[PDB]
Amino acid sequence: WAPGNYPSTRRSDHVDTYQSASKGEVPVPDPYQWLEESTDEVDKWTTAQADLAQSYLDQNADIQKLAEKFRASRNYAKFSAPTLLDDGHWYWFYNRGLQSQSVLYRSKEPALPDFSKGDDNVGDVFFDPNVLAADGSAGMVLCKFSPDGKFFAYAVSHLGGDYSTIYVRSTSSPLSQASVAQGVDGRLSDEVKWFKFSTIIWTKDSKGFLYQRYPARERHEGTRSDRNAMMCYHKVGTTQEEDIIVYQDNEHPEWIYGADTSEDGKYLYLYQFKDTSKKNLLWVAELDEDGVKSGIHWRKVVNEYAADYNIITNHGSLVYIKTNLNAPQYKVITIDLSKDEPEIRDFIPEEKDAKLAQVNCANEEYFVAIYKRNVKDEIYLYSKAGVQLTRLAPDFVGAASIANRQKQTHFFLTLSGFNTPGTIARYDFTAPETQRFSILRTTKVNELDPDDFESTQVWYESKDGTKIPMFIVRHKSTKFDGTAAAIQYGYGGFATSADPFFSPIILTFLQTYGAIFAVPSIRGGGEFGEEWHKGGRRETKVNTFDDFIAAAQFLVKNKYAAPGKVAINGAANGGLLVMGSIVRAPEGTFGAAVPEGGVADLLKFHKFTGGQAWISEYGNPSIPEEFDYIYPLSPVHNVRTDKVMPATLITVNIGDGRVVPMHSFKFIATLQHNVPQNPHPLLIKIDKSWLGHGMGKPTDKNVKDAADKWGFIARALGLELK
Amino acid sequence: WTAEHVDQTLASGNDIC
Repeated sequence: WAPGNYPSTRRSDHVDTYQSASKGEVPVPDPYQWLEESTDEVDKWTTAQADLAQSYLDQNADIQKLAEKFRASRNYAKFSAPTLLDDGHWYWFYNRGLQSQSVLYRSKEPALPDFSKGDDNVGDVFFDPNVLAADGSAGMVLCKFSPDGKFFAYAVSHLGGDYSTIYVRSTSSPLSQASVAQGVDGRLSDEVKWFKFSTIIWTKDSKGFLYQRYPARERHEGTRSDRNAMMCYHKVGTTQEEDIIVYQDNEHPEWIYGADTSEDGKYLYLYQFKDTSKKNLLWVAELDEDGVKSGIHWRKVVNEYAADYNIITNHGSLVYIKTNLNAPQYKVITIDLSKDEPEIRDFIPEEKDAKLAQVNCANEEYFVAIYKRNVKDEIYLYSKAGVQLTRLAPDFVGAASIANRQKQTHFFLTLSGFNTPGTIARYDFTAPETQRFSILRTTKVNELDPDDFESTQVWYESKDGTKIPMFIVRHKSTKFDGTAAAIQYGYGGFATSADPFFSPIILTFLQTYGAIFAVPSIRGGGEFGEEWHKGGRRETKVNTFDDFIAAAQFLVKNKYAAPGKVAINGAANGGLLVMGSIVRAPEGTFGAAVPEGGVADLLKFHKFTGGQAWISEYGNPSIPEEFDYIYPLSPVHNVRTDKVMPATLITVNIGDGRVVPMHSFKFIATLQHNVPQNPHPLLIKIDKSWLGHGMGKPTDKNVKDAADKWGFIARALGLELK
Repeated sequence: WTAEHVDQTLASGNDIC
């Protein structure tokens, strides 16, 4: 491979004209507009690019060595927290190690298993999603048992599809390799099509469930777009023709919907969302003992877009809600619906400097809360009177989630972090006062010893003076003496927190090469609440990029990493982050760049699939004042001819409907046009398996792709196997 | 945040009933 040998890429004469508040009419050539399309010319181009990328990777014998190490690092048994259904049995997911989809197991006995005996010794298969299609073309993307434990609803996607289909089966009818060989599927004839972008919410009478669906579309009808969502109700044992439309809004075709049902059967809740801002409406209906019927009466409790409201529970007409209303770090309020003018009060007040991330009601009257303080989760138990009783797992450092059912006398915590593979803790209210908290299961990994790795948090300063924390992970033999390479990962938007997580592949890379992993908590994320998001959003989105570039500069200046040896990686918004960072940062700031499925055409993102929802994140290119801050940031529109680019390996999936791949296609074509003689390769990989909505790749392909990515980075930074 | 890069089995039973 050598510079200047990129595929022949036609440049059209297409020009789009935008309105700028400061400059008036702005003509913007789009010579690669044709890469938005699906044609034989595009297929020739993608094939040529993918062949070039693979030819380059074929030169690197270390990639196969990394595949071997990475596959081994993933080859350990994995499991979820178990859930106790109303049949008395416990159900949990189990992966033997390298299965592409984990398998839902049910306890042999109606008692909590001793999991030290082994999953197959204490449980039998209930639902194996790998058998949904013999060829692996179908995946289970979401599931939900009914409250009575009698039924299991499950959403299935297929390769090539843009929606999921919900099926229902009795909990007494397993789906396994044995059951398929021995008889018919076992499911009911119910087939609930066109499901997308909501949860499955059973009514507490177990008669049916709420789900969001879209209009049916014939193959050649319409465009690839999801509009005119409907919140619907499906009664078990019926066809979809009988489903009830609970809510839709023809006046606002872009809005989407969610629902919840109170444990006591009294209330149905409707949430409405207009964009990706964390603002929502909240309406409340009273259900009578007959449950959901047509013609529901909504009380419009929250009827303007101003804040995030999510129901926790209710006691009678007193509804407990997690909200950021006048509280950017979140809090719990009560809204008392027995009043005509609801009374609103703080139950758990906002903490100025810790985000309230999750609250669940447990054992009927208690509350379990997770606070994210300095991007590290803390777990607390609260009484019915709102008294903080105790901190649970006080020495845990990482990310935590709660799993429970309110009526039950236990809850679980799932705990993980950079060196914590996955611990499931149990709190049992029936146990003696000092014996209530225990460890149910700890994930045991393969080859790696998590104790060999350390994570710390350091603080650096961005351009504008803001102090930003950053996690640094290392194998403990690695010194911060200005010699290590660094992989710096980010997302940087949508109030998504860049939380600790366990990755055996990353740890294997760190140990193999003596490298460090860096995760800066840049603005645009949610780590410090709404104000942190607002600090990198719309007109302040540039701050996200400044924060990410400053992190890389800090790693080198302060001797965590060697000059030229910071590589960057991110996906979706994180791919935008990577692509904009390499355009904007001083030459030589980065040694390698891997944007995955990234946004890059910030002038047209709102014209494809669900991109209009991101106007709350990026601004609206059609508004002149907003064009003026978008255009200078858009990576496709800011490539220069005079800056050396780091080695770059862009990766996309051809079927991606979240971020259409034209973003990356235009970006790579623009790079290759502007700096064809760049000294470092500028390459793109294009996976041509068209994943259905919500579907993942097979494990073997994920391992192969990880080896290509991390091997590319290692070679670009000059790292050798030692 | 980590959909493709991290196995999600650990959290997959957090909200199934």
